[PDB]
Amino acid sequence: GYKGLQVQAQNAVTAATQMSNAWDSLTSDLGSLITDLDKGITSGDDIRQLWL
Amino acid sequence: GYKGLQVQAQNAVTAATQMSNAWDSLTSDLGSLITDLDKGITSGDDIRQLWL
Amino acid sequence: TNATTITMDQGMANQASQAMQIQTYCNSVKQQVPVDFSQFPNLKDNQTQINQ
Amino acid sequence: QASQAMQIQTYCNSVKQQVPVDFSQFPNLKDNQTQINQGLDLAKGHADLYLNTIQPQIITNISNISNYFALQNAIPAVLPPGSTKAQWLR
Amino acid sequence: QLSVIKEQATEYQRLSSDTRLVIVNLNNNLITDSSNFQGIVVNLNSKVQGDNG
Ligand SMILES: [Cl-]
Ligand SMILES: [Cl-]
Ligand SMILES: [Cl-]
Ligand SMILES: [Cl-]
Ligand SMILES: [Cl-]
Ligand code: NA
Ligand code: NA
Repeated sequence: GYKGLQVQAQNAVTAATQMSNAWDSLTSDLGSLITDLDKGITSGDDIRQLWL
Repeated sequence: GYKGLQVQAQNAVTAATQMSNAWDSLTSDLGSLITDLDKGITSGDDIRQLWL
Repeated sequence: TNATTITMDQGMANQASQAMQIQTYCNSVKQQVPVDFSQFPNLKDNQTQINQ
Repeated sequence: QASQAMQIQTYCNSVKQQVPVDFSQFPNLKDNQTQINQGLDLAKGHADLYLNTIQPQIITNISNISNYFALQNAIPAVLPPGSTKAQWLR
Repeated sequence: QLSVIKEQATEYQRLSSDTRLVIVNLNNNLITDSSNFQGIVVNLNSKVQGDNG
C-alpha cells in the first residue's frame, strides 16, 4: 500500500511540474506579447484578432 | 453480510469524496469572484471593466 | 498563443486525471486495517511498529 | 466508443500507476523482476512523453490547420469581384 | 452595489468552506465504517479458514 501511495505521489509531482511549466509558458508568452507591442512589431488591432 | 455493507460504505466514501470536490470548486470559484470584484473596485476606468 | 493555450489545457487535464488516481488511492489507504498479533507475545513489537 | 487519443491516454495513465515488483523472497524469479522493472520503467517513460509532449503537439498542430482552413474554406476559381489579375495571383 | 455583492460572496465562500469541513468529517466516518467492516470480514474469514483445517 505504501509503495503504491509512493508511486501515486511521484506521479502527482510529475503532474504538478507539468502544470507549473504550462503556467510558465503562458507568463513568458504574455511577456513576449508585451515586448512585441512595445517594440511596435504587433498592434492591439491584430492582437485582438489573435485572442478572438 | 458485512462484505456487502463494506461495499455500500466504500461506495458512500466515493460519493462523499465527489461531494468534497464539488464544494471545493464552489469555494475556489467564489474566491475568484471575490478577487475579480475587489480588483475592479480599486482600479482604472477600462481596467475596472476588465475585472468586472 | 494557440500552442500555449493547448499546453495549459493538457497540463490541467493530466493534473486532474492524476489527481483522481491519487485521491482514490488515498481513500483506499485510509480504509486499511491494522494488524493484531495479541495472540503472539513474541510479535507485540512488530504490531506497534506496523500499526504506527 | 472512446476516441483514439482517449484509448492511448487511458493506457498511459494506467501504466504510470503500476508499482515495480520485488521478488527478492523468490530466487527463482530474480530474472523476471529485472525484466518487469526495466520494462515498466521504459513504459512509464513512453507514457509521460505521450501525455505531456505528443498528445498536446497533435492537438496543437491540428488546431492551427483547423483554424486556417476554417477561414480559407474555399478557393476563388474565377477572378473575384474587383481585383487585378495581379492581386488574385498573389 | 458591487461592495455589497463582494461582502455577500465572501459570506457564501465561508459557508461553502464550512460545508466542506462537514463533508470531511462525513468522509472520515464512512471511511471508518468501511474499514471496521473490512476488518470484520477478515477476522471471520480467518476463523473459518481455521475451522476448515
Ligand atoms: Cl501555435
Ligand atoms: Cl509468539
Ligand atoms: Cl498496536
Ligand atoms: Cl454550516
Ligand atoms: Cl469479525
Ligand atoms: Na516567467
Ligand atoms: Na517497456
